[PDB]
Amino acid sequence: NFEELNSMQRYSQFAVFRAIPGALGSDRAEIVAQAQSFFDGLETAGKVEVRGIYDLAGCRAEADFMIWWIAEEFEEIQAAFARFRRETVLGQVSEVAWLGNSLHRPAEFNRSHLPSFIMGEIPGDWITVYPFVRSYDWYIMDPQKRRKILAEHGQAARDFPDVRANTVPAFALGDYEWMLAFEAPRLDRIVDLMHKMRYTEARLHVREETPFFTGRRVSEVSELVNVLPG
Amino acid sequence: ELNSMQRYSQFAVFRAIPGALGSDRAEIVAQAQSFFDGLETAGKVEVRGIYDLAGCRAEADFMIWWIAEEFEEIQAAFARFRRETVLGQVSEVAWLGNSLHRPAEFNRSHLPSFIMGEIPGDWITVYPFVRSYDWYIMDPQKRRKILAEHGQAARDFPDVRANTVPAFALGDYEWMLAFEAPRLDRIVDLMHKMRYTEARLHVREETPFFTGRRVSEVSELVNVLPG
Amino acid sequence: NFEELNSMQRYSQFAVFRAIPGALGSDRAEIVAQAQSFFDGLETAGKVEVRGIYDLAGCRAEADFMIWWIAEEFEEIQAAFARFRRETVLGQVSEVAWLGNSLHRPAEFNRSHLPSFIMGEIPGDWITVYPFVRSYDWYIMDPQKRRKILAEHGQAARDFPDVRANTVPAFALGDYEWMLAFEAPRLDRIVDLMHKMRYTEARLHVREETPFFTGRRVSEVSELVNVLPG
Amino acid sequence: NFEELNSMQRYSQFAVFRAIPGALGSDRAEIVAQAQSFFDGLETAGKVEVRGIYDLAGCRAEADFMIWWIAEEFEEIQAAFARFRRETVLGQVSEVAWLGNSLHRPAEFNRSHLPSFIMGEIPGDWITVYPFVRSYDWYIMDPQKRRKILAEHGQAARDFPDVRANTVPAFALGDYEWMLAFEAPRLDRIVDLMHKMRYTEARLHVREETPFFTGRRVSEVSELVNVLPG
Amino acid sequence: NFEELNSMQRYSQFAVFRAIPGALGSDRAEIVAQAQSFFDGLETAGKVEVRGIYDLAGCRAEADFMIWWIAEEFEEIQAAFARFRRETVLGQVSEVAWLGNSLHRPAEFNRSHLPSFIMGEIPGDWITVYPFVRSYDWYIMDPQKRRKILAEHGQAARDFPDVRANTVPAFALGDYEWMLAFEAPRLDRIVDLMHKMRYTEARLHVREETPFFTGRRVSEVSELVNVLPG
Ligand code: FEC
Ligand code: FEC
Ligand code: FEC
Ligand code: FEC
Ligand code: FEC
Repeated sequence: NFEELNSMQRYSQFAVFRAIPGALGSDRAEIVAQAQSFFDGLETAGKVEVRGIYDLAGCRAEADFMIWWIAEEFEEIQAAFARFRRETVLGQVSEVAWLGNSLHRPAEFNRSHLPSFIMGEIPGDWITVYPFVRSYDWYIMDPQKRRKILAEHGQAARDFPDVRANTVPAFALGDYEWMLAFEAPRLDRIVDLMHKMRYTEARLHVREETPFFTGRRVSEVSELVNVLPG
Repeated sequence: ELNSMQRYSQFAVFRAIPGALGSDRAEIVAQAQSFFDGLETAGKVEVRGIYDLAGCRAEADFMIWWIAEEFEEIQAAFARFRRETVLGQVSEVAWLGNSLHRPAEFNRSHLPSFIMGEIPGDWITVYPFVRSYDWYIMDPQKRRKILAEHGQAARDFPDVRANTVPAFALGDYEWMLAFEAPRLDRIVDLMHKMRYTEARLHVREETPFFTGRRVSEVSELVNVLPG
Repeated sequence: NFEELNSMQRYSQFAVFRAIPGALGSDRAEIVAQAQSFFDGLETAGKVEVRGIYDLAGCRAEADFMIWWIAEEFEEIQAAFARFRRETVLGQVSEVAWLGNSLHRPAEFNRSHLPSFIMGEIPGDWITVYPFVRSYDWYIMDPQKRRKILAEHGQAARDFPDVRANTVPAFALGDYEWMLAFEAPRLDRIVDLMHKMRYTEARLHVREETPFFTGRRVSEVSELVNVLPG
Repeated sequence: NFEELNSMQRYSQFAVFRAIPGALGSDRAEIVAQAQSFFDGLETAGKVEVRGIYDLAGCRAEADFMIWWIAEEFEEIQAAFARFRRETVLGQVSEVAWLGNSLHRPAEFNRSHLPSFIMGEIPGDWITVYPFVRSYDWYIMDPQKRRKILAEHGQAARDFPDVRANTVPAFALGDYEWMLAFEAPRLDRIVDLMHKMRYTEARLHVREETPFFTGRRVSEVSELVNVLPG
Repeated sequence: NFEELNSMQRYSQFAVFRAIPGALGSDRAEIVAQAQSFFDGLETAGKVEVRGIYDLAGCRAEADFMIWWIAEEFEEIQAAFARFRRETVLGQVSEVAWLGNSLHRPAEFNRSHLPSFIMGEIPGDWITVYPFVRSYDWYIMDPQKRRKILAEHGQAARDFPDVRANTVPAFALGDYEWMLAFEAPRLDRIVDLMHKMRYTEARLHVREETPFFTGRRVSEVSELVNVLPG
């Protein structure tokens, strides 16, 4: 129920990796098998929830893929992250490019606004993830003005019920105030959402929102491993 | 009327690794041409040009502009270029400029030169764009008037073809721009003249720029490189 | 005791390191032995006090661990820092990511505001460290007004007495004005403090506050070295 | 009026290079000879004119030397630049640090303002080169107001007839709007000119003007190559 | 007023280097003797005056030591800087991190304000060096208002006569407008001067003032060399 989801403690991490040319090679059948064994086991221990593994090929220089994983305790993401890097070839041959950490919290004025992953909704086939930093004046602004700006913001999104939002505090978990993730069945709906949301007063209260990471949720880690540069 | 076309457009900018190509490039070239010839036959990814960027900027050397109906088709081609060709193996990705063609806000005959199927220019400049935060909540007929005046400022440059394409959430930018022309100086002069527009008061970012010359085949580009 | 505490000379440095991929390897026993013998040697010399060694796993690309050490004279930190880099393999196989240097001073208006490390408090199990730079107008502002803004800033932290603050001048010891460290028993307390502190007039007088370094205090250097990426 | 000189087509490129420590060694006589041959070859083909080679030792980190060369067609500079890198050991043992490209055009108002290199003046013994970006409002501003401002700007340079300006459009040849190069017999004259030009209304209409490259024109390649780190 | 010291021509460079890990090793006595011979050779040549060599250990990532040297002609510094890098093993195993160049000039209003090094003062045991860039409106402000702001700025330092100032033009000698160095018997007085100088109206007319380089003047090259990482 809706207090329970608001009260829930869940850290969420987007871990973006870059491939190291030369490191992976071209014989990957066992690398694939080992990495799926690693995640299947994660799934079985029941502490870290891998919401998706995303192929970011062609999104940006210096990034190749992303793991989205979630846990009640940050220490459990730290452990999974450390093990991935140490106990799988995939993690050994990849560089950490960027880490987006966040912690679920009740929204300020609308307690029915909850991240897709907290709602337990099926993850979308396509995602864009990016951090966010608000104006300096945003939180100390008169609350009723912020409230109406956020209301208008939400109404501007109503044309996109198929795009699921995740707006999550990120204070002191890195350099940002929020971790944003939008999930959708087609990437053009994510592009068009971002374009439409420019038409809102809330854009007057924005300081940072890059880097973006956009890509395709793989059905299984084979699809990712097999595309990476060797 | 309504040109249907959904198209994604990517500018993939690569940096040559000094000392990686060396002097025996003929197998590298032949392998690279076979990759590109193979893309043409599959018929999903159209390569509008390969560009020599030599001398434009440090840390960039060449650029691939290819276009497809689904972004996953460009991901596969881009991944395949880097994975299965030595040319892709001995280069570094410097920058990726991604976009998705959409209709213009006000004037529905404003269409990118590649969507129109027009001949690619001998010379190209490519760069990203981010408007000021106040731009899209501006009164709509004001923004319409500004964009129309901005368009008029280019009438002396019919030989420069424009490509202004949404890039929201495909990277760090809002628009992907490419101007194609038969001579580089027409591009320099167009950008200079377009500064004399009210639209310039509503800009936040427009770098990095990539400017260079369209080559006829891979051989022409690869023989230029420092390797 | 507040006058002696306010008049004391103490430099504080946060030395943030990253591990060089491929440098540590599997045989790490001499490295740990040599490492703790370095830190034991520091404690017996009695000059440089290690408040904590912290594992920053999961926090950000390009940083893996942090040392927090304190000394009456900066040249003693210089000597300890250089010795770590020069005479330990752990320091030899690590890259310096960032240094946050500071010198304790009395606060401007409230002289009972003192860093936890100066108060001799037990360090917290979790930490976040970040530099701070005020707006150009902050110091030349009317003192009554800056004083009232700072008192409201302090009151906004009223529900986080378990989060211990260290706000320490950093002028001319790097690119910053202040070095901040917040110490707590659980990470979520740190995140929520930062979130609530956004609702303050002080936020209209801020220029820079990144990068952030967040992680967990380890009980000894053994626990750190065996967690690091290989 | 200067109608022919205003109408000529000339691209101008500043190619800045960084020496790779350890790459040259100390047996440089043949590296020099090969480099001299390459510049000999460019004179002979008559398409690319080298106005100067500059020793930038001590100006800034990560640059060591610069070539200023000029051609009617950009592709002639492209070919010669690429050939320097690909077909001489000096270019092979150097990294490109930064490129500043430009294309001469008539001035907006004072058509007697023409680059030193376009006028055919002897190149100065000392040079400073930097790119330039005007404020967003500069070109859409009322022409009468921009004309007044540029008139005051030219007048502020009245005491420096010995410092020769090259103010050359750079739109779409890079990240900048103008390429600036100031040539003089003495470096102090350039420092003093730059200082004096801060006293102009035009400074209220500036957005970017770094990096700077300042250095000493050499007589021949041997003078530069013998300076470089081995 | 101080006409001859105000009239004289001196270029001043701060040359900051970072050690290259792995390069120096543990065999250093002959590296030191050679470097001392190179510095002896400079003093006997009588053109380049080394005011100090500074241990920067622990100040910031990617910097380790600094040379401060001074000469009537900038090509003399260029030659010494290049000879250091090319012909001493210490120069060869070091990377240039940052260069801060400047040219002495008379102050705008107070001709009794002169750099410590121009006045022939013994160098301080501790230094902080940093570049500076004023606001775009600073130089075109009414001169009587800028004069008053600078006089109040000077008065704010009245309590720190022990911290000696060098405020030197840097236009066209890099990316900045001024090169600042503050030298003192004690580091803590430098920190406190910087803090106190925030309480000035001049602070409303600042654009840039980083990177900072802070450290201790060594008596002998051996003192520096023996602390660097191997
Ligand atoms: C996209 C996008 C961005 C980033 C780009 C931009 O700046 O526009 C974006 C930015 C943010 C940011 C920060 C916050 C954090 C709160 C703050 O104080 O900023 C943030 C927070 C909220 N958003 Fe937001 N958003 N957002 C959607 C998409 C985007 N949103 C869609 C879609 C919906 C609608 C679907 C849903 O509610 O789940 C939606 C609604 C809300 C609500 C609920 C509003 C209401 O009361 O109606 C809250 C709270
Ligand atoms: C160059 C250049 C830039 C970037 C530099 C600058 O800011 O000046 C530049 C920037 C943009 C940007 C963003 C947009 C996207 C819409 C927005 O809301 O920004 C953007 C959009 C439009 N542009 Fe634009 N431009 N632009 C041309 C060149 C440049 N344009 C030339 C040439 C023509 C002439 C027509 C053609 O040949 O296609 C032209 C016309 C249009 C029209 C059609 C307007 C009309 O006539 O009603 C639309 C829509
Ligand atoms: C968190 C955080 C930041 C950075 C983020 C932000 O800007 O909100 C933050 C920023 C700063 C900065 C700079 C300064 C330095 C003085 C200045 O002129 O900025 C700075 C200085 C002070 N803080 Fe501060 N803080 N701060 C706390 C947490 C944060 N603080 C908590 C908790 C408490 C309460 C507990 C305690 O005093 O120990 C607290 C109180 C004070 C007091 C005492 C106030 C009083 O008289 O009531 C002074 C002085
Ligand atoms: C130095 C310096 C800078 C960069 C730093 C700053 O912004 O102060 C500097 C910046 C620029 C820039 C961009 C432009 C390009 C036009 C624009 O629209 O900005 C630019 C353009 C002009 N400048 Fe300029 N300058 N500048 C000189 C030095 C500097 N100038 C000296 C010397 C002379 C005088 C000698 C000569 O005519 O050749 C001089 C004169 C002119 C004239 C002719 C004006 C006149 O005399 O009526 C034009 C046009
Ligand atoms: C520290 C510090 C900074 C940088 C931080 C800040 O912005 O406060 C700092 C910044 C600058 C900068 C640029 C300039 C260059 C001129 C300009 O137009 O900015 C610059 C120039 C001057 N400073 Fe300055 N300073 N400064 C001192 C310390 C600092 N100063 C101390 C100490 C004294 C006093 C001792 C002395 O005269 O040498 C002192 C005084 C002067 C005078 C003499 C003023 C007078 O009484 O008429 C001039 C001229």
